[PDB]
Amino acid sequence: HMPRWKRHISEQLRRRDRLQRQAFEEIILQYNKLL
Amino acid sequence: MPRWKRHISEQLRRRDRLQRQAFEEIILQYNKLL
Amino acid sequence: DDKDVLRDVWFGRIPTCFTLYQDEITEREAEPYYLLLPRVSYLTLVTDKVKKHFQKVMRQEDISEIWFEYEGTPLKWHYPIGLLFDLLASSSALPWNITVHFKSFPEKDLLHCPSKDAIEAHFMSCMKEADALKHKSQVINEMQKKDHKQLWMGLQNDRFDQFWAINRKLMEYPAEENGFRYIPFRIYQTTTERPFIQKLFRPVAADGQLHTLGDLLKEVCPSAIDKNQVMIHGIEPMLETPLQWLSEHLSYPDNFLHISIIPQPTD
Amino acid sequence: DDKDVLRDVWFGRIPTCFTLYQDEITEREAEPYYLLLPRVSYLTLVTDKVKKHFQKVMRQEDISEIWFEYEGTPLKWHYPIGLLFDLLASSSALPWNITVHFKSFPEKDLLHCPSKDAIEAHFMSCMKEADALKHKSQVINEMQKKDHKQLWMGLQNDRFDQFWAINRKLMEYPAEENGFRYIPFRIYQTTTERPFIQKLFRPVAADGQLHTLGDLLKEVCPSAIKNQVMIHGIEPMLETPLQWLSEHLSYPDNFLHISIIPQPT
Amino acid sequence: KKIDILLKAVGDTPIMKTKKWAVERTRTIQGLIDFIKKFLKLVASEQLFIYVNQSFAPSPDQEVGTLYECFGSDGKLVLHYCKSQAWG
Amino acid sequence: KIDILLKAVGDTPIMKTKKWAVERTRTIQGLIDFIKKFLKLVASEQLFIYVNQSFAPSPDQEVGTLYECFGSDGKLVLHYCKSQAWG
Ligand code: NA
Ligand code: NA
Repeated sequence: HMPRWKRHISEQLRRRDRLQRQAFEEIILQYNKLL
Repeated sequence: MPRWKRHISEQLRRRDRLQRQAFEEIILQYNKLL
Repeated sequence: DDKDVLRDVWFGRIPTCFTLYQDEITEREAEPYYLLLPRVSYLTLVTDKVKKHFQKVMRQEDISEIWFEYEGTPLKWHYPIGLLFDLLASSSALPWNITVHFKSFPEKDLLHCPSKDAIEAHFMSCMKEADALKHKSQVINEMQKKDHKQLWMGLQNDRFDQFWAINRKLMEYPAEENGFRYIPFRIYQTTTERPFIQKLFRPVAADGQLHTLGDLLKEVCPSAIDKNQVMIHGIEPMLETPLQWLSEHLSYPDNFLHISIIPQPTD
Repeated sequence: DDKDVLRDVWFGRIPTCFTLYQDEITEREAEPYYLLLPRVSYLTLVTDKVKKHFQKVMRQEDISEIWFEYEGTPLKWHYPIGLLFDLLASSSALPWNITVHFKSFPEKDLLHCPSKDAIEAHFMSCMKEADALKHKSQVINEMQKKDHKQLWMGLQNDRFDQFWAINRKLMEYPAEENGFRYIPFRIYQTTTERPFIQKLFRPVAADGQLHTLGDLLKEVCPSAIKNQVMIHGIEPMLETPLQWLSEHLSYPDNFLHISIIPQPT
Repeated sequence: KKIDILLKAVGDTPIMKTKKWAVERTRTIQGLIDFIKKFLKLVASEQLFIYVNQSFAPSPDQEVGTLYECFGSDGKLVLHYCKSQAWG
Repeated sequence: KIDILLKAVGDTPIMKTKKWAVERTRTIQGLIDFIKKFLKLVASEQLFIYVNQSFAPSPDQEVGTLYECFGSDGKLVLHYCKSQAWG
């Protein structure tokens, strides 16, 4: 059992990666192949 | 405007911004260089 | 006003990445095809450019009926696109990763889609079933054959005003009443065995009050109200939303209210 | 645990679309260039491929010191990429639309970046200033020159382990104590004259109790509790211990850059 | 946990001898179609359409129990079978 | 206003006036270019400024901010030098 504020931070960072990094990494990588 | 109707309009606009607007230009560009 | 909601629903787009299955035999490397899918339409109706794309890199002897899958789950072409995404991939990272196949069509998981006429037949069946619940089939079975085509052409050609010119007739009800006879809905849930829940439910209460989305769920799916998301067209409407209004403004073109019960996102 | 948080902060990326400014003298129209920018790093350190891209369409006489702007605002390169985005564009839709410029350098808005040695010096100036607040410079001064170089190479080469094999020493503190002397923080806000707020703040109180994020904010910027408190693209709870944040959610420069932005709609 | 199905014919299709059946609620339209084809001496390739309310043709993957609760009448679900598109 | 005392670390030309009263919003870079003139130093020549005799502050940093964090006795001591006195 980790504190609630620490659990919140971990989830928020993973939420962020999903909305930001993971949404664009593949398409950007694929776009640069055909550039 | 009822509370629940305002909620739906806002959510639909949020949905489009996240799902369509974010990808529209990049997909259009990728489709060109193919 | 309400018409703005109708447009927002109609023009719903899902960013999708089509990737050819690894074990398909290709003449050369196949590039993934990116596409904005219409939420309200069907996969086999809007993916001609996708089909043409991957067919370029395949011998004629190797091309078959095309079929799609998400994370091992064959996508039923007869479910609207928005429903499939909401139900299967809404909590995953965009874009929607659909794998394109040709060989080994899963007979036990998918109905074949042999032509676009098959699609139009399925779409008209859904409308007819919906209107049976709404007006005892009185509105749609009194339309001209010309109107049944305008509905279809409206859907196929992404023509909003053309579609609603006819569909608005199906969204009206007699003056003395305050809604449809029964509301056309389908409740989907992956954890459950049954494909979907569809029962009879009246939009107006005894004392003449409008039933809500919450009332409907309380009545036909109480288990979804304890933790779960109630997702319609990719958004989560307030439970207090009038069910009659929802049926009119958040139905798919098939006139059904397709509702997904999904777990809340982990992270 | 705590290490997974370090890795997630370190590997944070921001999808970005570089478009060439339309008034740049070019032989031909250039295509927009897409790139995943590292949050923890600097624009002039990670955009070599971008510079090469837009220079293919330009004469050697037309090129100069490159610079970037978002929505008219010149992007200060010495501010970490993640901070710049959280402060300026986190409200807008992805990807980040950055406009690439060459001609007409804004002398009064940005600091020139003549070399990658200029970036290293600035990075080291931030670390040494941080350790001055945390340990009276004691920890960072007792390192060999090779350790300073490794800290830099770790950031430049995007090597988490290489970087943290040295940076771990800068997060230590006396056993008798329960944190650093002062916490290195800079609070940024778009509607203020000052570039940022940086004041002396102790992580523990008289009781030996840990000050929270909220405690810091109530002290140095109470006009933020309608507004959003963002660090590394996330909004941590106000009850979060400041000492832990400093150890885990700081940028490689050992500073806790905090964005105060209006709540979107 | 079964429901009554009354099968009515729309020519020109072979007629069923036994028209009243007690069917599992989870049985689909297609499983019901294949059940009928064997009685009517119809092969797999030959199409057999099934209608509800003399109006629409439900999807072959649609369960009968659901169709009953929505479109049943007097304790039974009336289904018309035909070898062509009767109603559109 | 911030009271600033300037101290030299050789081999560096010495400022004739070492005690200055500057604005809070003035930058380190603004002071470097300020001092360079008095020392007869051109742009290409380098001049480092140090706080607490340990770190060379960022050139964008404001004098006032540095005072609140590292100031003592009602003033901010800055050491200047033509070479890297401290690392
Ligand atoms: Na995905
Ligand atoms: Na953008």
